[PDB]
Amino acid sequence: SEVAHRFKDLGEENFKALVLIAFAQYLQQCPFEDHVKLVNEVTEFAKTCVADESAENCDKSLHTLFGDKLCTVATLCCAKQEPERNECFLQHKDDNPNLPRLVRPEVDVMCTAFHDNEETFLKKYLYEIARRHPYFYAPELLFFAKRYKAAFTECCQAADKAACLLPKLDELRDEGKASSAKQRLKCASLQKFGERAFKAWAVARLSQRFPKAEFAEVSKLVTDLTKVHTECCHGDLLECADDRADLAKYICENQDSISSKLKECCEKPLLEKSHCIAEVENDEMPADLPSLAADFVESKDVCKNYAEAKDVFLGMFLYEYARRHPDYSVVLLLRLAKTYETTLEKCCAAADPHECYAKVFDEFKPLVEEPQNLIKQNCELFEQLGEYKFQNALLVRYTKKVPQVSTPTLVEVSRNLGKVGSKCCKHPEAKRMPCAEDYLSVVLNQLCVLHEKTPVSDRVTKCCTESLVNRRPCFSALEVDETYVPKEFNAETFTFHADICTLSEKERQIKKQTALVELVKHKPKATKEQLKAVMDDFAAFVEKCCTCFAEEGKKLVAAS
Ligand SMILES: CN(C)c1cccc2c(S(=O)(=O)N[C@@H](CC(N)=O)C(=O)O)cccc12
Ligand SMILES: CN(C)c1cccc2c(S(=O)(=O)N[C@@H](CC(N)=O)C(=O)O)cccc12
Repeated sequence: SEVAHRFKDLGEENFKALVLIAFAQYLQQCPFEDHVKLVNEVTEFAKTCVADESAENCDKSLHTLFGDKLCTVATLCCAKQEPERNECFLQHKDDNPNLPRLVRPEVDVMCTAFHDNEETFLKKYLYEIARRHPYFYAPELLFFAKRYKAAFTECCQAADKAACLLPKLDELRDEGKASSAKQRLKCASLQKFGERAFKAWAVARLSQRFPKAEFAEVSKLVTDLTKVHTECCHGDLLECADDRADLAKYICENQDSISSKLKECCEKPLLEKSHCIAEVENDEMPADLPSLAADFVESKDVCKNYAEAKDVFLGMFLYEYARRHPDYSVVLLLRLAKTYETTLEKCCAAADPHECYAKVFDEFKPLVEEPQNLIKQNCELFEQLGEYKFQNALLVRYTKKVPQVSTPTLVEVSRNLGKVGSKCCKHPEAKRMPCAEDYLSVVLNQLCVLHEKTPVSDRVTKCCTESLVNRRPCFSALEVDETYVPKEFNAETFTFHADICTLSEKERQIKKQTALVELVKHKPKATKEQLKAVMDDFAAFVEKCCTCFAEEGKKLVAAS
């Protein structure tokens, strides 16, 4: 009995939480009550299987049981069976659920509702998040919940609760988005490009993290990490949590053979331990490391070793180059790896292989400099413009690259792209590239998945599917869509006045930024000067007006 199996391993508290998340991720539009009803009904069944491990259906698989339970309400896929039935659900998860934005009541209410029923208060939290982030790494969602519970347990019992709660809540809201985004990239990678692509990502990443680890150790880590993520992303949340639990147990036992930063991590509670390992900083780089050119360029057995086991061999190259380059982004390491593999592939067939692949590190020169130069440039501009203006610049730049993309998606992505400047430009040259390049992959993957829903730009499709590690370069190369035909003006498409006033400060920029997009979709060929000009005026119509809706706005459309 697979269910009984897992119920024991995870206990009841987690089992309940994990199944609530799975449901809230498969049927994101269903009310809280229904999921609650199904979790309990499901939980009871689990309890009876613990006893008689042969009580009617305790033999069935998790999918079967979860499927049948959801179909008792999903009729608000179910026509299919076991394999097809599950895949169906997976293809219908929605990255952009049009749910009502969540609004936070007065601190007073939250505290009362928390104190009264704590288990309910926390379940609805997990519920709200899971439905909005159908791919959130389940195991980490429990860490946020515990961290969420601590916020209230401490603040609701203090002088100025609000001053205590709000900040801590903000911090969580953000980090949750970051976490959700990182996770979305791992799943996309697994689902769209295959496990080979995720493994490569892992080797490079863990190699940078655990420089001291021997190649076969990392490989061991990579293989399990892959299973964990493969399972969470496919919805096998219980087995994900389990395997994720083992992996942490393992990593802590074998500490010394891995990294010397895993100390602080391995002496705390499961959840906290897991989160700690996953985010552990890189380990100090080994003292005496032979130059790479030794076994990978100069040696004359390259093609032989490549022929025998291209996988392991290339795998080794990645590990070696990565372990000593924590100043490189994972994506740059995968590009280099791809360039090396391509070189051997051709060189090895040639007459004198050695002569052909002897200058491979000169092929790397351009690949390493491109990111550095791009980053150096963009942080300069950033420091000169500030976050807001910098976001505006990217808004214009991106709308010109892919005009078809919907305004809400352009606004969301450009704003996130701007945040990369705030998060990374502060770090020193040394840590900029991992920060920047890896962050840009997460944000451009957001654009790619939101776009995969309703595709309107072949230039976006091509950059998103041609290659995973080259997405950023593909997008950066785009300039302005020359075949794009401008759009006509639509009165209501630039609509507002006073209702925008009650709106927060940020809610206002997101209003001027939305207009800016619309404007460029109208005047593609316009210039940085013009827009920057017509922009200022936009503020005016906000202060003046704040019926001027129609009046002050008429003097706006005219001048526009
Ligand atoms: C604790 N065990 C089980 C782990 C779980 C999830 C990710 C882990 C990672 S990781 O490198 O994938 N860490 C991820 C973050 C994450 N939460 O997945 C990253 O830096 O992109 C390394 C080592 C252990 C991990
Ligand atoms: C760290 N920060 C400042 C950035 C460095 C390099 C590229 C960045 C990009 S990007 O990948 O879109 N790169 C830009 C390059 C340019 N401005 O000419 C683009 O394609 O429009 C977006 C946001 C921040 C970036």
